Amino acid sequence: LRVGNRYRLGRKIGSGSFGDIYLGTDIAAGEEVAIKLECVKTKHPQLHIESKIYKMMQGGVGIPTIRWCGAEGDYNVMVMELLGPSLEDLFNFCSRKFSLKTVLLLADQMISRIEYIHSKNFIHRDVKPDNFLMGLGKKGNLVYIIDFGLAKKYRDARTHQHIPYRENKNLTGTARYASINTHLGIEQSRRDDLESLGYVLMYFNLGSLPWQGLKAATKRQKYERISEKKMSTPIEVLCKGYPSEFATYLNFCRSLRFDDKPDYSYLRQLFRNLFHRQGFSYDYVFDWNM
Ligand SMILES: Nc1ncnc2c1ncn2[C@@H]1O[C@H](COP(=O)(O)OP(=O)(O)O)[C@@H](O)[C@H]1O
Repeated sequence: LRVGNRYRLGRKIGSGSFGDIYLGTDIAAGEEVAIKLECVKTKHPQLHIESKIYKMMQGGVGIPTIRWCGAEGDYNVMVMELLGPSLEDLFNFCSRKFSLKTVLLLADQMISRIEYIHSKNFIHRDVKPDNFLMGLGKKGNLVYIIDFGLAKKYRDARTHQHIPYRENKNLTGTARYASINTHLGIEQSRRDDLESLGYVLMYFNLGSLPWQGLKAATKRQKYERISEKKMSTPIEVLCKGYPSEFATYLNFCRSLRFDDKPDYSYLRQLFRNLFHRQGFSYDYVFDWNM
């Protein structure tokens, strides 16, 4: 089962919004890798675009290394540093219950990953548990961020001139975690990644969100029902029963102006001071490590 003379494939290990991911062997390097394949018959080619964004992100903490991109047989190919399980996988393994300590350990790192992407001029646009993966081996305690398939530039690399406040008619990424600005058809900016992470954190605390599992016939009526339930659930109701920092977080992100540089440090501190007041330490002992 070959991809040229370069890689052998072992098995399929995931399928994201486009293409498929295989665990494979990098023959030259003698190491396992994650190989993403997009069929060259695609009339909506995305992999090359995603590969360039991953190239631009290289070097950051918790960004997987891109090994090789090209075309082999019937596929466009992107080969990446192989990572461990996703937070969605780990959360389901933990029966959808994380300890406050694990939620805060994860928050600290997730905020930094998002910050890093923003430092490189992009909005992620698909912040969700499936898009954060733990490292392998000695890097088992480091949270990585993946899926740059929806990532879009928000400022000029030279000047830092922010994109104009403008409409965006698509609900692009996952509706469960989308920002209210996004539901209102406004272009996503740095605030919106952070608000989405707020919903991810509350999802980790609750096991599910109140707008999750609403049935509808059209895919646009499902989005409309999520949008309504999200807009009708105040942050204070959503976060009832958990430390106030979760609400403060969400309120801070909803209060950001479109072009505001978020105070990521403040947001990490909110959760860090909570974490220390609870008597935890940043030892990277997660719930799945016990
Ligand atoms: N580098 C990787 N190592 C291990 N698993 C991965 C890796 N990249 C993706 N996966 C798995 O495949 C799923 C889909 O990946 P995808 O959304 O297409 O990621 P990307 O676009 O970054 O390749 C992910 O949720 C994850 O479980």
